[PDB]
Amino acid sequence: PEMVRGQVFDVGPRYTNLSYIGEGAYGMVCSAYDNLNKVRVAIKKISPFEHQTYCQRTLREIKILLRFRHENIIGINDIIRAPTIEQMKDVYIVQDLMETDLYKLLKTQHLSNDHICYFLYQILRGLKYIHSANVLHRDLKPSNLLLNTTCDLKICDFGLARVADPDHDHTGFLTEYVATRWYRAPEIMLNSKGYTKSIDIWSVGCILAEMLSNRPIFPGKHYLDQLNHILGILGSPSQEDLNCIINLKARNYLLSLPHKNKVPWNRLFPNADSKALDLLDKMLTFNPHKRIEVEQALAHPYLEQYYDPSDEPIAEAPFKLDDLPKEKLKELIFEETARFQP
Ligand SMILES: N=[N+]=NC[C@H]1O[C@@H](n2c(SCC(=O)NCCS)nc3c(N)ncnc32)[C@H](O)[C@@H]1O
Repeated sequence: PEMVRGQVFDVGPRYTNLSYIGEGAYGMVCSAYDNLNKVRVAIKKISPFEHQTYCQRTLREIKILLRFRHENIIGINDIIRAPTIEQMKDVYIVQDLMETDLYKLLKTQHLSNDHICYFLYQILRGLKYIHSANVLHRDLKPSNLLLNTTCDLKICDFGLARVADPDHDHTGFLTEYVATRWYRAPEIMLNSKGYTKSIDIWSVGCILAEMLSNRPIFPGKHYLDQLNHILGILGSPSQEDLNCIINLKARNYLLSLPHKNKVPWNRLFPNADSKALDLLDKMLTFNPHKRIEVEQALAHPYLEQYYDPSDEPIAEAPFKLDDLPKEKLKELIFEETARFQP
């Protein structure tokens, strides 16, 4: 077995000639030559079995990606692990090798309006399929948008996903922790558990804004700062929008704030396509009930060059873990990965 920076990759003999790509809290990513398909691939080594939460996220990722089949969602080509549960300490997920991701790309590259439009279309096309399966991604951000050398875009990392549950979405003030901070909708801090599809649309709007300027639009410095940045640009919510917040602690917090004017999108983004900014405004709408939904976004004039509902497929059947000990989760991961044995 070849090693990569102290990490053994028991991926042979099919996968050889490894190179380090990235690393995580219990995972490392490498590129490797697939000796069967005669192409280099990406492989992530996961070692989740000592920690229940890691097992949860691993099972979610595997179960969702194995059930989804869509051009704008990363597929799992192969899963490598030991032949028995007793011997299984690591799991290796094999995917198509993607040149970069949108986070890395935006560090150094400005995007043409044509690339912004194409990327946004692909994000929303993939998200339509996700949402049609009654799944919420719940952590959309540039680093979870993979890109290959021809700028095909594929959504990845479903470890934080959930089945939508809008009837149980309401909660109290300053309790919830959904998505990555900069991409987190205002209602997460106010009264939402992040169980409705509108959480993902907000994140896409944040990504669109970031594509327009290469800077995060709402760069909160910590959890409590995030609402400051959102309200600093959107301005004070209307009476109607406040009336939709029945929770008194959340509503009274907003009422306690001084009046703030909206910052016009075209002053923040003076180079941007006006249709892009119209769509941005509809995705970054404060009230989640008024926020545009994924199929409306696909139909927006900004995306008219690409929009084709007959070529924007949905899932064949929707999905319809917190209490399970890590031993049961390991057994489920073993069972879910059996199809690749061997
Ligand atoms: N460490 N870490 N993670 C972040 C780094 O790894 C890169 N990355 C990922 S992360 C999604 C995942 O866990 N996939 C499981 C199979 S690798 N997928 C990639 C892919 N398919 N092709 C090329 N690079 C990929 C990501 O762009 C960053 O460089």
